[PDB]
Amino acid sequence: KHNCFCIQEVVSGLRQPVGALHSGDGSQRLFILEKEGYVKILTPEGEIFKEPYLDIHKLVQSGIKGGDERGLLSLAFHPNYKKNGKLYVSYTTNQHDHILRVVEYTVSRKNPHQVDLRTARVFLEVAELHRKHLGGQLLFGPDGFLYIILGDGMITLDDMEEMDGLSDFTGSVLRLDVDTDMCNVPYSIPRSNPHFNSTNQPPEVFAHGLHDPGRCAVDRHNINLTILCSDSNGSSARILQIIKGKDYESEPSLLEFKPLVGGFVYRGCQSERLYGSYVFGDRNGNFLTLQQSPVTKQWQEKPLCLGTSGSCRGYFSGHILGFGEDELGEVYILSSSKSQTHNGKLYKIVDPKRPLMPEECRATVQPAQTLTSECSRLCRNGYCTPTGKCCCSPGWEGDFCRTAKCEPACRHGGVCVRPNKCLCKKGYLGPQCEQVD
Ligand SMILES: O=S(=O)(O)OC[C@H]1O[C@@](COS(=O)(=O)O)(O[C@H]2O[C@H](COS(=O)(=O)O)[C@@H](OS(=O)(=O)O)[C@H](OS(=O)(=O)O)[C@H]2OS(=O)(=O)O)[C@@H](OS(=O)(=O)O)[C@@H]1OS(=O)(=O)O
Ligand SMILES: O=S(=O)(O)OC[C@H]1O[C@@](COS(=O)(=O)O)(O[C@H]2O[C@H](COS(=O)(=O)O)[C@@H](OS(=O)(=O)O)[C@H](OS(=O)(=O)O)[C@H]2OS(=O)(=O)O)[C@@H](OS(=O)(=O)O)[C@@H]1OS(=O)(=O)O
Ligand SMILES: [Ca+2]
Repeated sequence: KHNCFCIQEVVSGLRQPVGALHSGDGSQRLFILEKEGYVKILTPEGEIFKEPYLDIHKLVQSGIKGGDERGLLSLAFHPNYKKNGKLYVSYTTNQHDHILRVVEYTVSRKNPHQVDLRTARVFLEVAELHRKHLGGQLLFGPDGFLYIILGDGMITLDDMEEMDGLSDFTGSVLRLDVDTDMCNVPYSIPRSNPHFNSTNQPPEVFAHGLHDPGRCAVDRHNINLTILCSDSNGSSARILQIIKGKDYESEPSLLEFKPLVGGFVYRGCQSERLYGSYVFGDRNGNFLTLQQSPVTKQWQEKPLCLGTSGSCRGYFSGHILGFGEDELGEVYILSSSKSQTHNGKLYKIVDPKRPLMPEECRATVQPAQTLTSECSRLCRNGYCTPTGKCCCSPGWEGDFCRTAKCEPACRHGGVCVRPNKCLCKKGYLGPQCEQVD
């Protein structure tokens, strides 16, 4: 047993952590998601900032029982967050049982370590009848589009035919183009989408037929895009390769051998031998590798063992709640135990055959800077699209929505100050300064 990997505790004191990811800005911050509705920052020196990066625990409806999937579900940073400060979160909230929101946020202009809560911009609201099979994973592909993985919500045919106003998004991989200059809608539909300009099915839907998906593995590489998801109907533990336009109802898995939390594609630097592997794990820490045959394109699973090497250990506390990836590509376990309140932990996966810092893995921290995009500076009245288009609130216009509109116009030298509000010169009265005193 010389081929094993091992697990290194990085931080503890977390409250039900569900995942972790970086923001791609060079700062090597790791953002840890906590189920009740928090996002904490872990610095590359290993400190957790006191102030959460994002606190939406009052907006978030979370569940005390473990099988209750309600809470904060996923987070994705825009590929160009370093310049536009855009991020996307999915979470459950109250309004029949609850609503699954996908919302855009922008980091604050003054503080690169805190989101501006005022910049919430709702993209989707998906009705939910039950508290399982939710999904919620947000991710960006090499194409630059935003993918959204939704489970079936345990919604039956009778539930949907009877109750109108159910979203029809449940059970689907949605693909959005968030880089729009259009102001009438929060996102535009990619033309590559299979139901683009098609009245029969929602244009957002990229694929469907998902039931209870885990965290899906996303490969970056060099042809197109590969997304592998675990799914368990309810036992029925299958793994699916996501392709455009496919219906995965009664679809076999890539594997017959053999519930899984999810998986990841290792693109880190610390392990050479693991580079490019698809890895999936269950809640108890049993891990497997998926290898595709270049010849047949069939998939095969092999076990991946953990073993102790010094303080890099072959075991960890509690159950795996989620996975993480840092800006260097290394991967993490998020686990929690019952016990006290904050018994959640962040662990790193380590290849003990290799140094912790091989020469080629060195990378200089570029500390996070405040936004400098022209839009964020000057877009006073309205919101900025991820492209930098300043979208005016009603009653405003100009390149950055600085000039208010007055219809009819202010008279006698009056100034249009706010929408349809005229500041009159002394001696002139009325809503447009039209009456002479
Ligand atoms: O089936 S699983 O192995 O994936 O387990 C997940 C289910 O755990 C439940 C019910 O499990 S059961 O009692 O064994 O039928 O939650 C409650 O029980 C488990 C028992 O764990 S065990 O390893 O499956 O035996 C508790 O976990 S444990 O800490 O005792 O290991 C649950 O706590 S938790 O899942 O760790 O958060 C316990 O709930 S509670 O935290 O004590 O309140 C179901 O989850 S629950 O209903 O949300 O509590 C899960 O099954 S479900 O069908 O998805 O509901
Ligand atoms: O321990 S549980 O079996 O309760 O697992 C927790 C989830 O089970 C529900 C519904 O899930 S399901 O039945 O698997 O589809 O509760 C259901 O199970 C118990 C039976 O207890 S038992 O010992 O596990 O058999 C019922 O309680 S009882 O009245 O039979 O004593 C539940 O009734 S109720 O839903 O609480 O009203 C029964 O629901 S049902 O027969 O399917 O309608 C869920 O409980 S609930 O949602 O709180 O009502 C649990 O899922 S949860 O949504 O995460 O809470
Ligand atoms: Ca999930």
